[PDB]
Amino acid sequence: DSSDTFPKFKNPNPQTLSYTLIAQDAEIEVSPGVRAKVWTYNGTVPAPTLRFSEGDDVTVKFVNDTPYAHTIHFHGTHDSANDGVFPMIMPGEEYTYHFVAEEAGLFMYHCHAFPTSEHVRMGMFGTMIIDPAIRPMDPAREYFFTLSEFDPNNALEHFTEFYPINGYAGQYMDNPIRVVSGELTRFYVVGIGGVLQSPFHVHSTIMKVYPSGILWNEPYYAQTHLIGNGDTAIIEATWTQPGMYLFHVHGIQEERGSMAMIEVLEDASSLSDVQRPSNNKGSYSMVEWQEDLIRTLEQPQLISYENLG
Amino acid sequence: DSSDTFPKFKNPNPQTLSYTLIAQDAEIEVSPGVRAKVWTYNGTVPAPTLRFSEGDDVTVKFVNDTPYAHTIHFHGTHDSANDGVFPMIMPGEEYTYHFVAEEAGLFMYHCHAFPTSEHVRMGMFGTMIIDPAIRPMDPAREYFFTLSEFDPNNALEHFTEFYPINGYAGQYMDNPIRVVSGELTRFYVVGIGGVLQSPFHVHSTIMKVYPSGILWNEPYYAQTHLIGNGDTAIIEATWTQPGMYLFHVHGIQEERGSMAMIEVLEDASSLSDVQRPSNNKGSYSMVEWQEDLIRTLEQPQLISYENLGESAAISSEKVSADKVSIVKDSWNPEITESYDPIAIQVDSGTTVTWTNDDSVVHTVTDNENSFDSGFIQAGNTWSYSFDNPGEFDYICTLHPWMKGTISVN
Amino acid sequence: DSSDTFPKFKNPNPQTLSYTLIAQDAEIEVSPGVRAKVWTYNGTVPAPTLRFSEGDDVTVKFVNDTPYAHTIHFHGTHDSANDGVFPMIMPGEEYTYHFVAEEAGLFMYHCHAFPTSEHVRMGMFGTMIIDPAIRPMDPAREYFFTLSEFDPNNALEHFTEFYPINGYAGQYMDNPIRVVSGELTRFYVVGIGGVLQSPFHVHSTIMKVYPSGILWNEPYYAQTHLIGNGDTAIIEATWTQPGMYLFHVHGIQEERGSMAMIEVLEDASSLSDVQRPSNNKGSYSMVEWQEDLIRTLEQPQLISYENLGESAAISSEKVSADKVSIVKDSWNPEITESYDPIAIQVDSGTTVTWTNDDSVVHTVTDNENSFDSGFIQAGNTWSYSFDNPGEFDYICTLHPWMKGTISVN
Ligand SMILES: [Cu+2]
Ligand SMILES: [Cu+2]
Ligand SMILES: [Cu+2]
Ligand SMILES: [Cu+2]
Ligand SMILES: [Cu+2]
Ligand SMILES: [Cu+2]
Ligand SMILES: [Cu+2]
Ligand SMILES: [Cu+2]
Ligand SMILES: [Cu+2]
Ligand SMILES: [Cu+2]
Ligand SMILES: [Cu+2]
Ligand SMILES: [Cu+2]
Ligand SMILES: [Cu+2]
Ligand SMILES: [Cu+2]
Repeated sequence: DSSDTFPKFKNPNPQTLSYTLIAQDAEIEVSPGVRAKVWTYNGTVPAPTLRFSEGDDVTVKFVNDTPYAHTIHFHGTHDSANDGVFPMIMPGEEYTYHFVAEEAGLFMYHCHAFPTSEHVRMGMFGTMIIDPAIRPMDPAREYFFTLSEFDPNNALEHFTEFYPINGYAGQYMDNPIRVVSGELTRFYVVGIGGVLQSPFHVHSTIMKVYPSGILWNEPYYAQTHLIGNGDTAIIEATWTQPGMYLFHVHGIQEERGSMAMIEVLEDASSLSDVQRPSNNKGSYSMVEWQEDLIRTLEQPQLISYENLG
Repeated sequence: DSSDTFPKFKNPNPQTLSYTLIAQDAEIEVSPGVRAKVWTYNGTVPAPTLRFSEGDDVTVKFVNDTPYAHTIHFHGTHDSANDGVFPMIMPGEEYTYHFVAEEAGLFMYHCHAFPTSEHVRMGMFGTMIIDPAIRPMDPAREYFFTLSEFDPNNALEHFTEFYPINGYAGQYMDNPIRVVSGELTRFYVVGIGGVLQSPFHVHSTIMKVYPSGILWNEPYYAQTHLIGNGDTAIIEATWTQPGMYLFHVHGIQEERGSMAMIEVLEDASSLSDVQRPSNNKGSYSMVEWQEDLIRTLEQPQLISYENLGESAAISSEKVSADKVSIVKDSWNPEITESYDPIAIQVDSGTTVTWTNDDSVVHTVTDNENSFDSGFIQAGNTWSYSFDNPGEFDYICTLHPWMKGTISVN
Repeated sequence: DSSDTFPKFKNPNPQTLSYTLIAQDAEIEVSPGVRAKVWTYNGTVPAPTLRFSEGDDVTVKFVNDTPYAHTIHFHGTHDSANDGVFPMIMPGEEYTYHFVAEEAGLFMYHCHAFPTSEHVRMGMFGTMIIDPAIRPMDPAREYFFTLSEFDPNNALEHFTEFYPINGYAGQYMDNPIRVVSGELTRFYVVGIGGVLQSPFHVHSTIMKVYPSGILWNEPYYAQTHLIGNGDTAIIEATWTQPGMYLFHVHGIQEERGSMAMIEVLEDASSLSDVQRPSNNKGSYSMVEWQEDLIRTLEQPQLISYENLGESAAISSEKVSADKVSIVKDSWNPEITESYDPIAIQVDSGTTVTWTNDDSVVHTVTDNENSFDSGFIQAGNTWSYSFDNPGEFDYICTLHPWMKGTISVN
């Protein structure tokens, strides 16, 4: 019960929610002037951020529109039929993953077909935010970020050409992450590389971090937080002085597209039409702005197949 | 509470302090018989350890005495003007960083010029200890340790020839870290590589660790503690049996300079002339001994440059074009023409388009300072409409050798 | 009230244990169709899991039956004589480690000969479970897992062909780890690679983790827990739905042997004859099942040696010089001239200087104990004035095949 933990809590008002994710091969821009073949859910890398509340009855209809077998493996608690290792979902097929959201927190989903590292390297990963039932997280402006490894010439290169934040290298340099002076900000960060780990660092302020994205834990304070591959972190920070700052993975990643600008604004008024009310009651989601920008920059061109069997 | 945490506290007796740090090129010994070129603050790698108290008012005079652009980026809380990204400090120029120490803990500082891995790999990093104001840390013998990656032959090698502790590979094997039986010992450890992480391990005892060097946290007990690059850790331990022991990063680093010997003495008597009273009241700092040894072993040979900031005039013949390439490998000074065409002519009203054909960010910045691209990402373009006749000399603010001209008719 | 921890506690009924570990060379299968040369304790990789209680009196008789120098370094609290650095144990010699188990937790033991990375890559590592004396951990089905790096063609390769769990790559894909629906399960996980770190991930449930394997700590909840090399983690989990699941290191490791099937059973009845009553009272240990399977799959062919006595350096010629090189790559026994010149002649009163021209630490040590350099770091020198006529056979205590002679007249 420490004032900063969120214990497991049976949702008094659960909802039944549904998503449809389609495995789709595509050509996307991953960096200025660099087009690459990817394997995706719904045409972008990262895949759509899924978001619901602890206790909700979640259904994800997965459709395989590629010539290869695929699955979706969600992090979190569920049974074997919903764990995305068996069965393989064959071309043309549909499989309904179904589970009650058992734990709040920050999770990920990604393909688990052999070889899993290759499928993740090709783009088949996304974010799953499960908001707590006992009470909302503190009112905040919310962004999500995946930290990944991408090489357009050799998908399994040990040291990849790019280490993008949200798939497109360097996008938040030309389109800064906007925060408001004195306003709480919350970052949902997903570590989904395969070789190096990710020391996540934010300039000019101290992070409040929930280890592993699990809200049962007492948070701790960090200048840098190491996020292992396959792990997440929910991070809160406040910037009090307007101006431009940075955040990035701390290492060679930041020379290869793991770099973002933070613009601290004195007032929120330019964000009124961009933000959406959050599933955390009282918070402001910028996730939709982020996903619009990802699609705008990646300019996906699907590879549409005819057989599928 | 804790009883082991140090909450944020208003210092009733803050002091005002100042430092001068000079970006200086040098040749240093980094291993026995291995002399290498480095980029430093004040002539050693690591740079000087800065130490003061939470709530102190700190001013750092930064002077750039090299032909590269440089900054100082301090970890911890401060504002944008003092964050070491904006502006780049040009050769021969100076900058004043100023901040009130907002929180206690262990931090670091390092150059944030681009590419940042190159500047850190060449040596521009140091340690920043900020002592808690609510009460002093428990009385202890205190040492600091940077964990870095260094290669004398290729600065940016993924796997470096050396993984030194405090800059000089293996120095604490011949010069052990001395501790006293039964006396609390505190290590201030900074992780500042770019590729591998650092499992910090000490032999024969269990570590008490403040995660991320932040004293607000409850500490935890560890046999090994993973320090990410750009992270720190405050570590306390006691040895109770005299003899020799080791500590090291656990991995291939330990064969490449990341190993140190610990000498547990029966009492503190042989240390009374080498230790110094710590800024943590009641503690015993060995940092001065360490930094004296770093300088003795490195034997730095400072490099001094004449006419910093001066460069020849562009005399290339003007080309009628509205498209300019920022040339591949421009982040290497050996590329003598960094824009192509280096000198262009356009009519009034013409939009010119720069394409960054390098793999490093660059800018296009008027020094009469009528236009400024900001960061241009690798592969991206930046465009500007020139509606006023005259000649405009422009530079990259990240790489001072990089210059061009545009004549508008 | 922090009732999730196990405080340090003076065991009122300590037991006295004596173990015997023998350094033995072997060939083992490390993956289907792949045989490789390894260095072991007692013939398998990993070495035998040692398990006892906090406060127990532990003796480990160590016998080196190989032509390399070896030690056992134990993680946890002990004194210098039992730290496994000093002394090296020479071929055919023996050493008795002895310590009282000073704290509970999950530890590790491995060779600390030099270069340590090579001895750990070659297979000289094991697990050490020290159960708490204050109270047993919660009743659970118990497994242990080492996470290592192994390459059968180049032991020191940065990126290895395999990342096995418990030595044999992929063994738990065909031999699932069996757990029981609703029954607490406890994994004792040891990280013992040298290059990459290990994010340890279990499917379909959230783990409770004791960081660093230290039971004094409050545990925390994780979907993935990063285990640094040289670190451990005690992990607890409960699956509630029967069927097949997975765990693995999250990374490229998972396609190279670091993957395991989990079979959740409806009840424990089918495990009644393989499980054993655990040293944690009330728990069920599966460790014996695991180590039987490791040996069955590895099929070790051991190499015994009976005559490992030192003998003297073999040379065709003697040089009248007072400078000797410790040759590059002499830590590889294939390099047959380890010192150059191997055999030297000097007059009484001559000071001989050795230079370490290798990249690894070496020593110069008389077979009697007239003189000894200790560690000579790469690129450093060590000298000794021979004032009395005589004949001297010296070696490197780190690398027993390195031998030379000094004739003083
Ligand atoms: Cu797939
Ligand atoms: Cu920073
Ligand atoms: Cu995963
Ligand atoms: Cu930065
Ligand atoms: Cu610099
Ligand atoms: Cu150790
Ligand atoms: Cu930094
Ligand atoms: Cu060691
Ligand atoms: Cu530039
Ligand atoms: Cu060995
Ligand atoms: Cu998973
Ligand atoms: Cu170790
Ligand atoms: Cu998995
Ligand atoms: Cu040797």
